[PDB]
Amino acid sequence: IVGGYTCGANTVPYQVSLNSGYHFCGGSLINSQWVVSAAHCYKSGIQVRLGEDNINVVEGNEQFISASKSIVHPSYNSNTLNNDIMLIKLKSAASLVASISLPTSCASAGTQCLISGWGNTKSSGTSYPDVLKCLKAPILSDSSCKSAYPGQITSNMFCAGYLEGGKDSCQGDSGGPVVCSGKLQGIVSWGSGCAQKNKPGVYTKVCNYVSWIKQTIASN
Amino acid sequence: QCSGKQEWPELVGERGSKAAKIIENENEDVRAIVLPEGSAVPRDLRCDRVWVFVDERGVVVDTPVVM
Ligand SMILES: [Ca+2]
Repeated sequence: IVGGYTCGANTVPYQVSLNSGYHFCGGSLINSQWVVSAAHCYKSGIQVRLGEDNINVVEGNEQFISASKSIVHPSYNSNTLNNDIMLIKLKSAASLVASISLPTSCASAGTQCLISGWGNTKSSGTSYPDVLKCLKAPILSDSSCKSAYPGQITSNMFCAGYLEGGKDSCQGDSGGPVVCSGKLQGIVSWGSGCAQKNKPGVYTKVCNYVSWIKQTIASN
Repeated sequence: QCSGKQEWPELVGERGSKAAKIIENENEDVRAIVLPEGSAVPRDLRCDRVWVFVDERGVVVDTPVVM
């Protein structure tokens, strides 16, 4: 997260860290046994870390649980990142750290949201934080979004952030939450650089997938 | 903390395809991915990936790093 602020411990209880030896992506806990992340975060042998604040210091709220399976969306396109959504089942249920509710309707442009993660904090150069970082940012008009990334935005994506640059998600934030008024509306997905002018963040549109999520959980 | 060589300042100004080979030789745990400068990219964090951004002449435009 660049241009953000220190969330503070347990202020984002649904935030998850995906760890394969190192933190590589984020995720959102949607119930005691299931995490929502990005399809491009898929790998085998994911360990899910809940209740994290400082990912480099055990502080007391951590629950590290193996992923028993990771279901990538059937129509995920690894090249264009369309349908960039993945479900991870925990090997054992987490102790409820709390889940975030799914959306019942899509949010509109201009809506203020909370984006968070342990991603790089620099637009230029590199700095990876120990503690969880947060950013408040508005959803942008589908018009702005498409103009920023011509030929690349699908109906399953939205832009959020600041066209003037300086505040954005970044490498290490993928899979993580975009929450707007208590609902998970987005998944950190892609962008050109981080916090560059006219290059806002692009996010998976979670409201398009509520049905797939339910059905997938029920059959797995 | 990733493993092996992490950054290639010497490769700025070099041909992309040539830099990619050098990178992969000097750190056997990464794959080099040549992309046009300004290409959008996923926002995951990896210890096995090195983007190599090139201008329209295929010249390395910034320091490749593991990320
Ligand atoms: Ca910790």
